[PDB]
Amino acid sequence: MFLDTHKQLTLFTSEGKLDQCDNALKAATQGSLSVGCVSENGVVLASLKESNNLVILSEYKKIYQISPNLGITYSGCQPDFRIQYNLSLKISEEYTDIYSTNIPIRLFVEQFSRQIQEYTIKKGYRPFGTLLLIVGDNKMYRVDPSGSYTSLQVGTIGREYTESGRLLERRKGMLDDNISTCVECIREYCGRSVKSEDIDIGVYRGQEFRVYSKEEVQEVFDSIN
Amino acid sequence: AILDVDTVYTNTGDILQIGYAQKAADNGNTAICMKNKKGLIMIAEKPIESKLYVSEKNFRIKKVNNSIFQISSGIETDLVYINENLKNNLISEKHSNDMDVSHESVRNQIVNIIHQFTRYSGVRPIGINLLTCSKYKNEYKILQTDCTGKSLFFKSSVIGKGSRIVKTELEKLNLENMEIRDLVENGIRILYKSYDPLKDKPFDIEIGIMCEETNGEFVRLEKNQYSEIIEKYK
Amino acid sequence: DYTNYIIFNPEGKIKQLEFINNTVQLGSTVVALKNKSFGVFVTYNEKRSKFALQQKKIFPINSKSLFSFSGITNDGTKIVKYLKNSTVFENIRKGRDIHPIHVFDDLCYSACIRTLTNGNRLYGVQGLLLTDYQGISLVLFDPKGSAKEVRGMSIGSRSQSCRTILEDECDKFEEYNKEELVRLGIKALRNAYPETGVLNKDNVDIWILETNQESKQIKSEEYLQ
Amino acid sequence: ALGIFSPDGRLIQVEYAQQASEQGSLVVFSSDTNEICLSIETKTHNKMLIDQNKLLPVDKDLNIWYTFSGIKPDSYKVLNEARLICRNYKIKTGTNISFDELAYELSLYKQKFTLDSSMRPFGIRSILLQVKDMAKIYVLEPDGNYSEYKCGAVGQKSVSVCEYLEKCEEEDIIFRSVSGLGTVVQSDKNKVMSYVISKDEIRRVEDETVSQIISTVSV
Amino acid sequence: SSNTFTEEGRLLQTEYAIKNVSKGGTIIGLVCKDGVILLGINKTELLDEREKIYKINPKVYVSVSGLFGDAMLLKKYGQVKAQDFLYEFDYDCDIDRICNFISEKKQLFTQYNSTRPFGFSFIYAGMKNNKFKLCSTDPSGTINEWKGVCFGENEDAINNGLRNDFPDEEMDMERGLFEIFKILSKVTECSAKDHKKYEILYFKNEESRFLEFEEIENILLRIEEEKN
Amino acid sequence: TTIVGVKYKGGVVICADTRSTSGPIVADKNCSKIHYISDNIQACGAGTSADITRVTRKASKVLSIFSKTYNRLPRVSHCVRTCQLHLHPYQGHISAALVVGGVDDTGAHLYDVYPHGSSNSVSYTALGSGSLAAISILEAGYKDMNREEAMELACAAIEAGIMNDLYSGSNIDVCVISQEGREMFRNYKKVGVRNEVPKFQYPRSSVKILKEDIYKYI
Amino acid sequence: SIKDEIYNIFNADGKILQIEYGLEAVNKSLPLVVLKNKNMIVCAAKKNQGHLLEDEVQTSFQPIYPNLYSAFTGNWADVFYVNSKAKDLAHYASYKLGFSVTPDILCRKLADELQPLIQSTGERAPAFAGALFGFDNGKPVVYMTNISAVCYPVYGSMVGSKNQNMYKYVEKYYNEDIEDEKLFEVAVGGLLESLGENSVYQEMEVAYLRNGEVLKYLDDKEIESLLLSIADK
Amino acid sequence: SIVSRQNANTYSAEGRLYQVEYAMQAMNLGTSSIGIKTKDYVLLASEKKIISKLQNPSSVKKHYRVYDHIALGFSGISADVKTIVDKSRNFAINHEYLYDENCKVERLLEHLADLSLNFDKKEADEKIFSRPFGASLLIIGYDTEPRLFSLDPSGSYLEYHAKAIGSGSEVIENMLEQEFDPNVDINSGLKNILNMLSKVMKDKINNFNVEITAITKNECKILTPEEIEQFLE
Amino acid sequence: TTIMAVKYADGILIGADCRTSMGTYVSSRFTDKLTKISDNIYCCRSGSAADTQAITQYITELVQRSSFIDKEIPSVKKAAMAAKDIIYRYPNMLAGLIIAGYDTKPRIFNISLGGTMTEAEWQIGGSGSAYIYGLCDTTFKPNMNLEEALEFVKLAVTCAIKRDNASGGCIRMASITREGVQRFFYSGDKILNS
Repeated sequence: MFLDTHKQLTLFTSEGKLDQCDNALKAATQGSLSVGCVSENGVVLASLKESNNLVILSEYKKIYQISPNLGITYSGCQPDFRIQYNLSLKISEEYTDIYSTNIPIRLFVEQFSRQIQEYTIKKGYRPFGTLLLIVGDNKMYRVDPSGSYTSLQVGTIGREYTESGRLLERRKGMLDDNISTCVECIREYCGRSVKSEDIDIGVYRGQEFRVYSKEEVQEVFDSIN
Repeated sequence: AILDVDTVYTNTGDILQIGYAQKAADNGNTAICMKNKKGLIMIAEKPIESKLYVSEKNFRIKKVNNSIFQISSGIETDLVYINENLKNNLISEKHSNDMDVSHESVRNQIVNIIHQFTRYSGVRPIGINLLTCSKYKNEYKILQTDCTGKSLFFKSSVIGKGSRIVKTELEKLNLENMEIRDLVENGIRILYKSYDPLKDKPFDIEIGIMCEETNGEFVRLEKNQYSEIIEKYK
Repeated sequence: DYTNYIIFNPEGKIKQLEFINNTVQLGSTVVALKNKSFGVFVTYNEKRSKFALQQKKIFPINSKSLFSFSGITNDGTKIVKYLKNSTVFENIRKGRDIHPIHVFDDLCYSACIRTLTNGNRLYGVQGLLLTDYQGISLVLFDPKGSAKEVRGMSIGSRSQSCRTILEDECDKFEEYNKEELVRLGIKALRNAYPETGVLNKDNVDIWILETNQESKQIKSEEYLQ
Repeated sequence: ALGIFSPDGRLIQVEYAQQASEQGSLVVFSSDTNEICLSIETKTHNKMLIDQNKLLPVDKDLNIWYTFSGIKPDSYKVLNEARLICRNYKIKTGTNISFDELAYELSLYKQKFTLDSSMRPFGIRSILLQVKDMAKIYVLEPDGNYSEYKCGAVGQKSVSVCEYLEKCEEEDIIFRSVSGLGTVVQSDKNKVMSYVISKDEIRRVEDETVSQIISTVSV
Repeated sequence: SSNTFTEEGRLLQTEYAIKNVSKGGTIIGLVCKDGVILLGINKTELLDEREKIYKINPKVYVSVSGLFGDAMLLKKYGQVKAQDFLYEFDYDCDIDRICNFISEKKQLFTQYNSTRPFGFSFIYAGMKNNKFKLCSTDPSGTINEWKGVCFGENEDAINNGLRNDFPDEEMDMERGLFEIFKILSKVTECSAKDHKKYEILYFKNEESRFLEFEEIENILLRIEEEKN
Repeated sequence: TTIVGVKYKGGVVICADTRSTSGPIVADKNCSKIHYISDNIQACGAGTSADITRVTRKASKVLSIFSKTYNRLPRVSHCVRTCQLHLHPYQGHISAALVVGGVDDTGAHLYDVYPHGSSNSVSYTALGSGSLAAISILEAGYKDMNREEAMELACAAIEAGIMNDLYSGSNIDVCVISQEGREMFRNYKKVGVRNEVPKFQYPRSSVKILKEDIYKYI
Repeated sequence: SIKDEIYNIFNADGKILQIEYGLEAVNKSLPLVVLKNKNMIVCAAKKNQGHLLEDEVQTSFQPIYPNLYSAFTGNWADVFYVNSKAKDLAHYASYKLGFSVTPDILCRKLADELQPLIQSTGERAPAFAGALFGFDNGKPVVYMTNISAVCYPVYGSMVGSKNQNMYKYVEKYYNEDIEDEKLFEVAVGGLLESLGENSVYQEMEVAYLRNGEVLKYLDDKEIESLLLSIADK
Repeated sequence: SIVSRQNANTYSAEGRLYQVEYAMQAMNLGTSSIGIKTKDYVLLASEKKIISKLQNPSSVKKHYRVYDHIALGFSGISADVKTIVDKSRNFAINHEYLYDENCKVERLLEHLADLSLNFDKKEADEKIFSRPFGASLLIIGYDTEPRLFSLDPSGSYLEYHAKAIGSGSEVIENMLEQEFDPNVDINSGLKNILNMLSKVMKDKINNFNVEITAITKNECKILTPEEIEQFLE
Repeated sequence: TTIMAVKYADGILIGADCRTSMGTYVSSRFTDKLTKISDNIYCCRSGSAADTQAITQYITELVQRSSFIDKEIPSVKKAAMAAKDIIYRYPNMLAGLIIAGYDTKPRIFNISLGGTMTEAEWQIGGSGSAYIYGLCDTTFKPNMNLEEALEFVKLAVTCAIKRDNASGGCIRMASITREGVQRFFYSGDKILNS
């Protein structure tokens, strides 16, 4: 029979697992590595950019800003992240309309995760194939295709996530040095020598989140070398 | 397992259902359209399935508007939907601008209406080759559309089963400075050259011309105009 | 795989559109003969049981217009109502009679929609419209969404024998008189129904339409008994 | 297949819902002109589990009571619609809904989920019960069928209980109901409750008598 | 599969959803003389925020086991419905109303063919008629009242312990938690070995509070010493 | 009010008076009439105070989503178009008139937006009750200017409206958006100086308390 | 198995098989190259079938909106469909934006409209690949998008048959500060790495874009000279 | 959903719709009933489906009053028949509303036949179900003549002088072709119909397992058990 | 307002004043009334300021849309028709437009308040047009050169400015030809001093 648009593509298996949600998690796990490191002075967020296809690395961005205090990065398929980013911008702007303040990390993550989970119950729809790291308000949240979120101190998404996560535990420290520490940590998980073009860095300091410019990332690497 | 259950890609990238639709379309009755500076004509086979049908009053050529008419081969009832929607869109477009619909706008409408059948799931590919002849700014163009929606403009084109034989004869043909009656003569001759009596039934000819002698209005020739040519080439 | 729903089989044909041809052959025979001046409907009606009343297969759409069909009777009744409504609309809102072929334009569009998409049901009825419009015109409507003018036609069970009997004499319809056309229709029925006694004064109803004159049912006594 | 016929002319999902409505705790009842006795059995394997009351009122002034067998969560929705039907009917019409009208509308609600795709039959045998002018009990099938019962049983192994009730034509409906329930349940495994519905009043029977009468059946 | 019956007369999708719950973190509940204990076992140290036990309204708390996304979705739904009830009648609803909201939505999702059941279970702590109550809701939407119940990993073992190892004696929630830890340790040593993954709520209708792991260790030393 | 806008070679100057009024009664002093829309765009409005904030907030949202999504600082034309598409459907019932100014990749732009949804690119602007008093100064003193001369012409324009318009007064807020970024001068001037009135104190015995209930935050 | 083959869902490998199959369909289409330097954008592609009865000039580069072009390959019908959809989106977004939409905005809009066809079942995802390009406030910008609904800012895109060989050549030789004629040579050489360096000029078309003017096509003799220069060195 | 609607509307290679073929099997899986038409009266007798004797005989009624002078008997799935009855009552009352008269029975049959095969239509009042109704109906009434109509799940209907539906339909028809004569009085007609019914009833015929409706020019009578007692002997 | 459009030997010449007013107050005296629809089509707006702007914003994208669907230069006829539908479909929108351009030949289309569309060789509009109907009637000459037509527009709009209070300021002019659009400027210094 032709495609049943009303079909429920996410269901429990006889083992109690959601068949399609695990496949979406697998799809997200294959994405480019991205990490975050919490510190007593702030939070760092870094990700790697693929240089293939003649992509303009200076213009292509992997870490995105949702609000002045929130940042986000992903591992998985880009289109799903772009749709989720539109959704997150809508969420934050709605909160700012109502309350006039920057959306707190936890409320944002909750409202965002519920709408992510919407697709694990939506007929004829598959879950987003992306893992998300959200950095803000001196905290970090990893959000998975299931719509389940967890606050983290050191987190990794994409390839080499478990072993990198263990390495991040060995590579924590003061925020000012934590940037270089975590850049060293993730230098162990890149297929080629990393230039400053190949990495995005976003750091939450004080009351705002800002993504380093390509020139700043050179400064961080000058400390590395 | 072949994934032809629906309009979806196979592992090699091919959409099998569109291939089946093209198989259906390529087995229809032939229609030949030839375009020239002096006018445009279209010939259409009308096989005599039974003598009970009044072939002289059953028309294969369907008009979209006063300046656009089209003919199809294959499952020709799909042309009913295609023509109805094209007419609804293009009459409104013409009269909302008080000017003729251009060839490119007609092509846009054709492609966009034919593609949705090759694009959705609970839908069946259009399964016809379609020739759409139109006049715009005192120019004539023939638009041959496939089952995929791919439609290109041609100087002369043919659809239907006998297309393979007719196309070579057209390639042998020079259209510049041919009179419209020369086009009628050549079209009938080429149509009969692809008859292949042992496989196809005898057919009547439907001819529609669009030339200066009729100020570009579509005119369906009556049999007495080309009975002599049919007698010559029977 | 390809039998159940609307899709091309690998050979390039839709099996459901062939099945509707078997569907339209279920009903009892209707035999139609047309001459420029007048036309004839001849029908065979068999009581479904000893205690069942005849179903009156022929329906008059308007004075000087007759319709009849074979197949699913619900679709036939729908078409009868459609033709009556179209007659009213054309007489009032357009100041003219229904065009024998173009009166079926909306119905053909609907049938084409049904043949192009699943979910919608294909019409399982084949109709004959005999109407006076610049003379007597006879039209055959097919469930695939096409209405074509004919010199004479037979629809219903065992209609091919009637069709061939009519076709062997089609070129002479323009010369036959009304009695001759009725005789040829009864001959076609006889060829389809050579079993004696089955065709009788009760089972056959003959309808006569003459140009510029009302349509009338005439007794079958003079032609079968 | 859902909301459609099978090749042999069977509404497969409707009969599956019937079966699911049979796999439920057994309910037994019997009625006379002025009273109904309603008895329910429950599984006591869990001491920490608090057994819910299965006899719920549909409308307290009309004295209509509701009971069910089968999928418990569906019973919540069906009872909610019974109460809503009573209340909406009083709003729209200004007069109390009659028992038969309530049964008809609840049966229509039941049938609604069997006429459509994308939705699943309730699969509960629901019992409507009233004592205002006379005893009246309606048993509503998951497919929308409904008819009055003088006495009967529904749920797990209820066919045998109905077969026994056919013979157990005793005048005391308490005797009839409790004995019919006793044909199946085990006193050690099943805790049993019994209620007598009277004119605009309700009360449950003593455990001692019900247990004593139950002990004499299926010995 | 989807939400449809079978020859056996059972909704296999709902059964699989219920099976999913037993893989979640352990959550326990117990009604006592002076309150209700709500206990949950996380998979990691989680002092940052409560994750197994939540609040619906001033007098209803819920424990969570199973699919976290669905659990938080319906937790937010229940909170919104409790606030809607307060908006309507200008007072907070009891445990029964929250149970009804969540059970109605769960049943809707196990009855709609084009959707899947919610793979989580709740335990509701609350009061009614001036007496403490402890409800539960399965993925099917059934509402069960309990004196004590457990869900998640070791659900069957802890439930059996409550069935036949928990004293029938009415006790204040201090001894209630002590006995819960007793039976939990008897079932598995990991319960008495570690305590930083525990969330424990002392639900009192007006003055509910959460226990610090120092208090949990104060219970731990008592249980360690009572057997010596 | 006298919200004013002046366009100079490399930026815009948007000035306003810090006063709000409801009838003959002054409602709010030191009111900030310059609303944030973007780092390179500011809007100052006159009319229904709630409509100015919400219309300028809608533009701020749409321009913030645009810049965040496309990593591209918004154009003033985008802000005006968003406001026009919002104000026009309401037929002016949402009574908001704005002076939107900013600097884009195309240079400095200053627009006048009216309640019915019309817009007008302009070189200098005045709006509110004091517009006529302000526009008189702008007419006489406007020319091709730098930011320094544009600053004083706009402030002189506001000063004229404050002094001559009944419903304008208090301070002057100034905000300059140049190619180098926006810079603000809240209460840039205090032309409406008040007198140094002493304090007045009642005896605490002058008020009697009937009953008292004390509640504690927890 | 057939469950994952047909529906737009993740298989056990973590990929949507239908998108991969559409990508294969695109890869089987004609080769096309769009490549830009600091001052101009160069696009070259294989000309479509040379029918003798043809009465049209068939180019793979289509103007979508003022100062905004597209160069797509794949199924002809799908390429046409996405071109018309891009024109629709361009006119709507130009209405909403108060200014003529630029290539980046249109690529983002088009990909965000294509994504639902990737996440949901019922509509087939168009099999196309190529770059929406143009001049944004004086700077040449090229954005690549395809059936998978991705959108990247790229120096250029090499799509169609043997796109990997074209990429290997172009990346090896291409640079941003490359000169205009060297850009022509690099783009056409990347194309020839798919077509074959011995292909005659009649087999492919070349066009270039400059800030203040419309897209321009190289003449037949110009392409002859360009191919002779490329074969020379 | 499109797939379910297609499953409803799929035709068989032999002709008739598959769903109609299955509904025609379901239509006679019920208790038997006979309808007799005479130029003075129309009768309709049916044996009650008393599953258990605890189910009171009164509440298992099988004849529904469609209007002032229309009664409806049925066989097959009884759940569908209450919906059919409700829509028939709505049609009759609407006809009186428009025309202030009792509708012809043939007009009600036409309305129901039109509504039968409208599974796809999205408005409830313009269809019966999403599938054929699994019941066969004998609709009797008086419209200046006693009328007996049979409506099948296929949507077809026929006016009959006599018909039997249910599991005993074929036997009762083979008996009707010998025993039935319309020149007979109403009381003797009731005797004959009850005699024919008793042949197929599972248990002995009595006035409590039988329901009889007799519609005449004077009254639309439903016979009480104390009246059926007169004819059982 | 005083908007003017004259078709001359080799293109279109449109003239307009600069004054925009509310009541006795001139809200702005540099308003541009020659609204560009495309590089070859210009619209002279008259009527409600907000409504005419709304239409010309929509006509701008509609004429570009069809231009690229058709693959030819934008059609001033299509822009005028697109304006007529909006002005007709929405009576609440008080709008009257002169749409003049050059696609293949110069064309002037006048859309009145109710959507009445007429093609004209010369057209005037606005409040100040009432005072130059006699001047334009007597002074218009078919097939003027650019200088002759520029004088004609200059004379007509000047005499409307001197009489209509809602019309004032310098005369903006724009000549659309096949070669492009060239803007002109007749300063009010000359007009007022005379």
